[PDB]
Amino acid sequence: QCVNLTTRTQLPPAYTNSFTRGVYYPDKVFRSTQDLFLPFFSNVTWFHAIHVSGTNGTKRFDNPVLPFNDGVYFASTEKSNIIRGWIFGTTLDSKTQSLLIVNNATNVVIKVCEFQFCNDPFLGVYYHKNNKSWMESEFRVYSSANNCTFEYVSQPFLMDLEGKQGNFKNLREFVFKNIDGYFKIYSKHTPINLVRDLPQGFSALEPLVDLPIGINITRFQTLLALHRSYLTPSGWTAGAAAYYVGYLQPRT
Amino acid sequence: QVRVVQSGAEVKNPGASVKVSCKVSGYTLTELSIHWVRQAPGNGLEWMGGFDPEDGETIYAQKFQGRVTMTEDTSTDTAYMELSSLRSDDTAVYYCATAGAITGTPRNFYYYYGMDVWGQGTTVTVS
Amino acid sequence: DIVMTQTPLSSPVTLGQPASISCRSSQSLVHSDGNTYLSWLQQRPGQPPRLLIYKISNRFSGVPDRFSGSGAGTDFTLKISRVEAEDVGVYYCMQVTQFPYTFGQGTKLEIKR
Ligand SMILES: *[C@@H]1O[C@H](CO)[C@@H](O[C@@H]2O[C@H](CO)[C@@H](O[C@@H]3O[C@H](CO)[C@@H](O)[C@H](O)[C@@H]3O)[C@H](O)[C@H]2NC(C)=O)[C@H](O)[C@H]1NC(C)=O
Ligand SMILES: *[C@@H]1O[C@H](CO)[C@@H](O[C@@H]2O[C@H](CO)[C@@H](O[C@@H]3O[C@H](CO)[C@@H](O)[C@H](O)[C@@H]3O)[C@H](O)[C@H]2NC(C)=O)[C@H](O)[C@H]1NC(C)=O
Ligand SMILES: *[C@@H]1O[C@H](CO)[C@@H](O[C@@H]2O[C@H](CO)[C@@H](O[C@@H]3O[C@H](CO)[C@@H](O)[C@H](O)[C@@H]3O)[C@H](O)[C@H]2NC(C)=O)[C@H](O)[C@H]1NC(C)=O
Ligand SMILES: *[C@@H]1O[C@H](CO)[C@@H](O[C@@H]2O[C@H](CO)[C@@H](O)[C@H](O)[C@H]2NC(C)=O)[C@H](O)[C@H]1NC(C)=O
Ligand SMILES: *[C@@H]1O[C@H](CO)[C@@H](O)[C@H](O)[C@H]1NC(C)=O
Ligand SMILES: *[C@@H]1O[C@H](CO)[C@@H](O)[C@H](O)[C@H]1NC(C)=O
Repeated sequence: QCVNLTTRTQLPPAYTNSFTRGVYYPDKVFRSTQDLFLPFFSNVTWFHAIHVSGTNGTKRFDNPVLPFNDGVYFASTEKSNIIRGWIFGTTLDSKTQSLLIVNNATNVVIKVCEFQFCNDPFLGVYYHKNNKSWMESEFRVYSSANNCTFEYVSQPFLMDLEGKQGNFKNLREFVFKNIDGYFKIYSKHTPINLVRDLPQGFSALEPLVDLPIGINITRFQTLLALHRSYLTPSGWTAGAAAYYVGYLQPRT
Repeated sequence: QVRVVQSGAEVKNPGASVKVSCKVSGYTLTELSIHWVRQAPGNGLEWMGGFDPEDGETIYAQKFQGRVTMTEDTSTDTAYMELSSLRSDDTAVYYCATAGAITGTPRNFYYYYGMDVWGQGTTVTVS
Repeated sequence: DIVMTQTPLSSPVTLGQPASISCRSSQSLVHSDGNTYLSWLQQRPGQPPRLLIYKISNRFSGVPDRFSGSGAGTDFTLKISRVEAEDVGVYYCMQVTQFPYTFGQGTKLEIKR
């Protein structure tokens, strides 16, 4: 059960400067020591996961397997919930361990088993006849898991699709490190309305979770919430998914 | 989109029930409602019953109350309908019927689509 | 109760000219949504019927173009700007709203000259 909706022609991934973004706290006593960080004025590769053109059909799919190189900086700017979670691992195959952050409506379930992925991850939604609400059961992403080693559950990382101010834009940020066999994640939710561009001003990201997965990480891919486009009379679709990806360096 | 296959050409003797299936390829059986219809030879069709998408139930026509049981099993995706007490003279063609809901996830309205795609049909053979 | 009957007994026609047919009921078909729901069917010999229309003012995809109907009132009609030989078969009109969902009476269509 897998589909090839991610076909496209080569697309030049744009770039933009990053103004003092992604700075986070290494200790536990001060807020508001060399480590990996994103240098000021660095280049961040801007993407378009789902894009339209010409007839304005959402034909331009993409979710390439970026290289997890010395950590990653991640961020999105939108007013929706299309981007759910991430896949991390060495080879994304049914022969070595891997990680899954499968965010869903009320919880975030971090899982690490021997997943057998397809050529692309989906995590879509559809409708269930017997009850009268949509369902998000998505065995599509990983097909099966032979032998597992870890599990987890907690309140979801991402804030709700709050939509409190329509004249604003939600700028979610993240930072992922696998330093010394410990998986570390930060976060920060920030209100912005001015422009799509990453804004001036410090953010001071803060810790979220730390788990002892003990895995090697080289390839990471992002997941989206593609809802079944029940044909009014293809297959799946969504609206305007985008994000940013910089890289860390041992610099300091 | 969707492909529906059925077979009911099993040659048997009068005095028992009959089972009819509808293999659904494409939309999962939990996504598309189903209905049923009968058309005797030299006679027009006739609506019997089907799923009520807004009521979550399957309601028969008054003519067929208590005569036939219709169920489905998403593990096999074969919508079953066992029509009881058939004989040779009652052999005829039986068809499937399917449809779903129209609006997207943040929907704006329900839909009574009725039926739009049909199976190949099959003569329920009794003799 | 809601019935569905078409005025003509049979509809023998000739190649190339337009055609029309009427369907009549005992009650209205407007839905509680405000929008009325109506459909039309076409059947070729030895084949299951195909839905040609699924609302008073639409037609189904895949079916030939120029297939149209009178999308208003309660005596809706099925009309085409042309007719062909392979279209030989029968036709029906169906309702949606009335959940008893009775099946109307069709009308034979034939090629004559
Ligand atoms: C992120 O990468 C992109 C793509 O390389 C950078 O594009 C910038 O492109 C400009 C021209 O469009 C380059 O300017 C160059 O200046 C030299 C003079 O030193 C001139 O001879 C060239 O003809 C050209 O105009 C510039 O090299 C390049 N910028 C960088 C930093 O490499 C984009 O600016 C990059 N952004 C960041 C934050 O690094
Ligand atoms: C989001 O992910 C959570 C993962 O925790 C899903 O909930 C979990 O999965 C099922 C929900 O039914 C629960 O397992 C068992 O379910 C049966 C009914 O099938 C019940 O009888 C058992 O007592 C048991 O609960 C599981 O406990 C539940 N766990 C949590 C933490 O919710 C959830 O379905 C996913 N989707 C949504 C919209 O939350
Ligand atoms: C994921 O699960 C699959 C389930 O088939 C594992 O297959 C494994 O195949 C190896 C082949 O050597 C098994 O080792 C052998 O086990 C048998 C007894 O089961 C023993 O008689 C042989 O001498 C040999 O030791 C392995 O047990 C079997 N399942 C297990 C427990 O892993 C596959 O290796 C699993 N991969 C993992 C653990 O991530
Ligand atoms: C983590 O996994 C990667 C797999 O991508 C390992 O990379 C291989 O490393 C070996 C030697 O360590 C080389 O011979 C291979 O050519 C490499 N291939 C690839 C695809 O990376 C990596 O070594 C592992 N460990 C670390 C610390 O990265
Ligand atoms: C398309 O999907 C099929 C499904 O099995 C897969 O085998 C194939 O690799 C995918 N890509 C292409 C280009 O066919
Ligand atoms: C339907 O909703 C009810 C509400 O109580 C719940 O108990 C049941 O598990 C649900 N079933 C499905 C298939 O979603």
